[PDB]
Amino acid sequence: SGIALSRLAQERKAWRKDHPFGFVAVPTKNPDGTMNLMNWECAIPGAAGTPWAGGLFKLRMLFKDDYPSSPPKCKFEPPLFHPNVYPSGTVCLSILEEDKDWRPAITIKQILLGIQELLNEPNIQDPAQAEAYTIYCQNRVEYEKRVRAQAKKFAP
Repeated sequence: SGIALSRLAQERKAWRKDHPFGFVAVPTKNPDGTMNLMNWECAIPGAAGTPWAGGLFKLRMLFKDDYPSSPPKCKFEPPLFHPNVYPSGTVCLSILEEDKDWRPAITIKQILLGIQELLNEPNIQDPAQAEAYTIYCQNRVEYEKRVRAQAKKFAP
């Protein structure tokens, strides 16, 4: 898709020029070694001073041919303990749904910062996994203990 590819080239240029410290967002490669702009390997650092601190959380960003009409699918690899991350790793967030708050102008930087924000502030109305949601509701102290253990596990 020329439209998707043009926008993705724009995103890549902007990202490389200026991006938040500790974040990574890089296109992958096709079997023939050429660049695949439709599938990016990204990483989000845990925010300092939070239970996520010290962790580096890898996630894939997958674009459909009709991007930026549609949002990318964003999927933590491996899946994370968080109330709004499905067991598959897929992130549940309103800016990531075409029929909710996605807007075509939203940038890769804005997506990754939005997901970082989500990490430290779950949305309890729409849980995506039972376990992290249940613990977050029942015992915030235990919830944070689990988050800290996960951040240590994913220290770079």
